[PDB]
Amino acid sequence: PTMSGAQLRYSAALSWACFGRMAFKVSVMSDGSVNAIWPLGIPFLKQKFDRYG
Amino acid sequence: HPVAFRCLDKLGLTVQSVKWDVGKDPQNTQVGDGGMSASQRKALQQILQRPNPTMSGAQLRYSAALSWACFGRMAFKVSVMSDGSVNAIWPLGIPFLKQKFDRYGDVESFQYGDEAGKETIPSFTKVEKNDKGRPIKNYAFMIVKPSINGAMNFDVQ
Amino acid sequence: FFTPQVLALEVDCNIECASLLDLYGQIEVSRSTF
Amino acid sequence: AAPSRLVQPGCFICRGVAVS
Amino acid sequence: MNFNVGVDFPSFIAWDGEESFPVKVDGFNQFGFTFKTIAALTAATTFNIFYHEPSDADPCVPGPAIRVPEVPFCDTVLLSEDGLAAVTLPETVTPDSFCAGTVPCMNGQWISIAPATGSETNAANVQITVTMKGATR
Amino acid sequence: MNFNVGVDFPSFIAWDGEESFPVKVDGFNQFGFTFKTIAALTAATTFNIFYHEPSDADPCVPGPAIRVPEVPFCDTVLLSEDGLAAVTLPETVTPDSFCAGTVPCMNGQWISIAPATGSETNAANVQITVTMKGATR
Amino acid sequence: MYFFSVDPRNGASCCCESISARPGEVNGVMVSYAAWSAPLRGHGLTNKTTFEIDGVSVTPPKVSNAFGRTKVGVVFEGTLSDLFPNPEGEQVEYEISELNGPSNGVVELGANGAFTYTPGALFTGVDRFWFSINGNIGEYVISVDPTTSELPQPPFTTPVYVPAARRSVDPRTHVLKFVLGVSPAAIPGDVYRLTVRQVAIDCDGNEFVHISCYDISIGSCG
Amino acid sequence: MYFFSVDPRNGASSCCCESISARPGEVNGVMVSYAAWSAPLRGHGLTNKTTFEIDGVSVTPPKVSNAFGRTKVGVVFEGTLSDLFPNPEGEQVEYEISELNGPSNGVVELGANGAFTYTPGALFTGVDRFWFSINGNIGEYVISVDPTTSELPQPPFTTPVYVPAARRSVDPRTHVLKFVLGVSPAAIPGDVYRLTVRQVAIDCDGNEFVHISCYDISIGSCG
Amino acid sequence: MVKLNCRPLCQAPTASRLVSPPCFICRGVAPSAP
Amino acid sequence: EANYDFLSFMIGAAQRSHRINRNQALMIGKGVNEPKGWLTENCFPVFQTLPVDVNGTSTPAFLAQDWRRFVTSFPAEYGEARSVMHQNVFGYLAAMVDANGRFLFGDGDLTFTPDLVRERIRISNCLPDPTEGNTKGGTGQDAFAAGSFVAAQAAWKTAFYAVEKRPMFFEQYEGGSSAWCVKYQFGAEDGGFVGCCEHGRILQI
Amino acid sequence: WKTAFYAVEKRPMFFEQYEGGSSAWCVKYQFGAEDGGFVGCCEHGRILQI
Repeated sequence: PTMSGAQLRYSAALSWACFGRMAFKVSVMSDGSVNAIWPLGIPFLKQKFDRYG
Repeated sequence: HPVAFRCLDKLGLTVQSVKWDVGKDPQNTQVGDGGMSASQRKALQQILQRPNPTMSGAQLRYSAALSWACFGRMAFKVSVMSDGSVNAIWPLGIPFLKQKFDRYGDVESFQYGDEAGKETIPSFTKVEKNDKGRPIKNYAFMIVKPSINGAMNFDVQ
Repeated sequence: FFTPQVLALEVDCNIECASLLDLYGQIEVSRSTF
Repeated sequence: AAPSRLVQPGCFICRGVAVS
Repeated sequence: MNFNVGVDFPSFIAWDGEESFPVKVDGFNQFGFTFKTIAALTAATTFNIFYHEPSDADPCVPGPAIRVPEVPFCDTVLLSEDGLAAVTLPETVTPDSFCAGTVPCMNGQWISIAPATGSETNAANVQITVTMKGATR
Repeated sequence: MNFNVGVDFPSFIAWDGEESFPVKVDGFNQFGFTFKTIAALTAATTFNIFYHEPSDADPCVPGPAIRVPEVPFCDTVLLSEDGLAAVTLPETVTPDSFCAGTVPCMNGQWISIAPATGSETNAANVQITVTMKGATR
Repeated sequence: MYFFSVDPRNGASCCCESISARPGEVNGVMVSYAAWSAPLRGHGLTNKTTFEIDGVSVTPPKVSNAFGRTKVGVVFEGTLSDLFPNPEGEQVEYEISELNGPSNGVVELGANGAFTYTPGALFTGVDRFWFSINGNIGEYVISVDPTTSELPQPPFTTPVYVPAARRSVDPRTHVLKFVLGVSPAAIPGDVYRLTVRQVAIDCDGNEFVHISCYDISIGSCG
Repeated sequence: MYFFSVDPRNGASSCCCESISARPGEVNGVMVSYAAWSAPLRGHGLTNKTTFEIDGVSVTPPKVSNAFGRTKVGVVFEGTLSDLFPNPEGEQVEYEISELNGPSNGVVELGANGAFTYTPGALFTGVDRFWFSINGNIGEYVISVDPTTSELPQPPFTTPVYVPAARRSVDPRTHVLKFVLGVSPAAIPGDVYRLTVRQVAIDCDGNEFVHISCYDISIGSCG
Repeated sequence: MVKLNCRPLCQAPTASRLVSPPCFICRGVAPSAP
Repeated sequence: EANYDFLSFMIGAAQRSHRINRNQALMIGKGVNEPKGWLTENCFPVFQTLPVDVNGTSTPAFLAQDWRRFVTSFPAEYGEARSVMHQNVFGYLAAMVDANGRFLFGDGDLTFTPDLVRERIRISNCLPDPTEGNTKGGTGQDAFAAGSFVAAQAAWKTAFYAVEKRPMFFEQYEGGSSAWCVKYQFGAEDGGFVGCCEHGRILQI
Repeated sequence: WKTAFYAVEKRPMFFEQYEGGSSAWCVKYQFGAEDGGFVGCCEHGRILQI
């Protein structure tokens, strides 16, 4: 809510243009039925790697 | 400014030229149609062509596009009577429009006025909904233009 | 241990004076020194 | 304007009999 | 039907007109003064506010008397030229009228009031006591 | 954050060890005493309670000293001999410790405390004070 | 505020520098040890400075100082005539310099070498006031005790002094700061000498000592 | 409005104390800028712990003496003016009550031979002064009107040159001291007094930096 | 920063008179005598 | 905290303080820093009544006969004009008595309450009243301080104009307000002047 | 008067036979009510005296 697919596409491509990255988040209920999508602020996103690759 | 005002009124004029209507959407996979009553859709057709008195839909389109171009924002006001049937639509002055956020992630109400005007119009998020979901009391829109680093509503224009 | 029943009255007694601003001629103006 | 008086007619009654 | 308001807001004497008294405010969290005169005053009287600290010899007896600093909120324009909080009982106070006041920030364990220099002969005609609020322990 | 509690439960002096002071309880509707000792006592100390009336001449100065009677409270046994109120600060009450008594039903408009006869020797070490509860102006 | 750039000891009228002083002032002094400490690359300076004051012209004081004692709240009275032994026979115009009066009480100077000192309400500590007999200035110190036992006896501050702990040294720019106060009993024309021993440190924890001197001249009105 | 930039105590840049010219009666203001001295001493600026002292190096003691009276509210007060001019030689006494320095909350009429009457204004209590001029020599006659209850205290017989009780100020943002200097109408032209000022700054932790300076006030008539 | 707050214990009454216009006199009666 | 909402009390106690101040200014405002009021400018043609000889004393007075000549003498060519006065004055006229003892208005009703808007009187009890509040005026002697003000009359829609430029506004004064204390700032801009000295009138003693 | 003086109502009267103290030869009743009032702000009222 408070965001349509047009705004999501805009934010995704903009972050893809400035940083070359795209991040998102899903809220799949229990059975592959995805409930909501959120675009993720790429500047202040930190990630942790596994041991292999 | 000469050139700035010229480009703005051109942009407002052209957008004001299009003609509205409610219609069946192409990507209608929802066989459980959201045309809740088919009368609110008629009234919505009424309101899109005849908004709040002393204002037409054309002037609404002009003010919306003009404000969207100037500030990157669009706000409005509805008067849904009791059954999802919208009564009237009002544009809101963005420069002196303030909003308050919830604890989790979003805006809940809009304050319009400093001292006497204190109508804390609820957002569409939290409002008395019908059994199907359609609201019953007033709310606002706060259409926003995206920007970098997310902050859907907390970001800079 | 005893909580008083907070009644919902608020006394005042503070006359303003009286209105006398509607007799005069009213003219809305612009930037000062008209 | 200078303060002007407001002399009004007094007790005017009679025209034919003077008092003693 | 009046209550034993003594417990739950007790009170003690802070200035009996002849000598001061340190009052413990540790067991409570909020407090204030209630000035009261016994005879017509002659000039504006000023009292100094002091806070104590538990003495090293015994933690149940106040040590030396330090002076509480002054805290302005926003509206303060006088600042009392010293940065040291003080009260000033104004002239023309008939001796059937009390006046209330307190410091915005306590510090230490005790509080004391004493007449400032110059107005030490008029303070003999006033009474200052302190009442606290709910007890923390 | 401490509140200015001088208004809304003010406090006044009633016995500074040398003189009683009638306190007006008309403008308020509840009141109580808060005893406090300054030094170790010698024996049990007994105090009388007095209530005053508006004087015949001046209507807000206290009149004579009338002693308020005492009433039982559904389980009384002692029943002070001459049906008259009295408070007895028990022996072996240390300093930095306060009690609180209160006459159950009020009469008059000025209340006062005085050291009972035969007990005014070690009565100079106590200091009774009063605190009211709620203005009714 | 004074400022001295010290010589870095590179082999490249008097030796000690000149500092003017006025009776009563309390000024500040800066020294820039950068020239001497920067080549000695280490951990900069260390707060191990030591001062020493000597007098090369004293003109011993005519009037002697004095000390008293009293309990808190209790008024203190004393004499002011047995402190000025006069060689000749003349009159004595006692005076309490208003600029150097007490700080927590008031003094009622009588007509003839007598005074009474009423301390401020609820005050326990030390207090000083600088009298002046026939122009000769001397301090009188009074200690108000908190009625229990006593307070120690203050050290009768010297004509020129450096406070106990108000010095600071910045190891990032090699500058030492301190305070130089001149008693109101200083005598114009006198000259003192302040020797400063500043210690640096190497990267391992050894010392580099450095010594300088300064000549203070007590001059009136600037 | 005088303005002095005090010496910065840096060992660098006739009488030492500066000069100040004043005319009897006037009340002026003076500014002092301690910026050159207290700005390098990085602290909390100045403090309102200044002290002033007025000493006279030339007085020429006055000829006429002053006088103090007592009276209540509304009651007329009478007094003479002949026992206030001790004349070593014989001369006439041209009594005069200057219109400029007359009473403030009352009214007086000068008699022909050392007489005057101070009828105070109705419903007024306090202290009121007025300056007489006996044969060019100037003095003051101070009267206090009591509200008929008990009595009033004694006023301090204002000095020739004075600094008001509490009108000083200081702005720690620009390191400037402001104070008032008032001269009595009885000051004799040609004399000179000395004013000393003790200004104390403060470091970051609450210690003190003292500073003393002096000013020569020469009371000169006609500017 | 202590800010005092004072109330009076015994309020006093406040009397006042109620002067009313007098009976008419008129500025000279016509039939009259010197 | 402090359950009683204080902010709403202050904004309410600011428009109120203005409302009485603007009314007070347009009447007796003195030149600089306040609009020149029509009471202090003194352009209105002012009429003063004559005294009456109470047993040869000539005290100032004001009788019902004066009030009629003051309202009817207005030239009807200026238009319809209203009269403003203090409520004690209107009570003063209501209590007149003739030599025989009867009342002149409402000849026996215990009260005189006429239609005011049918008589154009517009009582507003902050104009100066000649009764010194009350307890003065209407005497045999020792009252009625001569030279006072009683009432006015004018074609107010053209005899005095009110100027409004930018009325009251409230705003959080960003700057000087920190994360723990707010500083509000309110303001308004208005003024007034007289229109035509030759349209009003003033009655005096 | 609607805002010059106030009257407070809590409970009307009651009546009940006092059991303790009423033997089979005597009998004693017992009653009482509870009410009160105050004055709001005496700036809305006048008094005409002589």
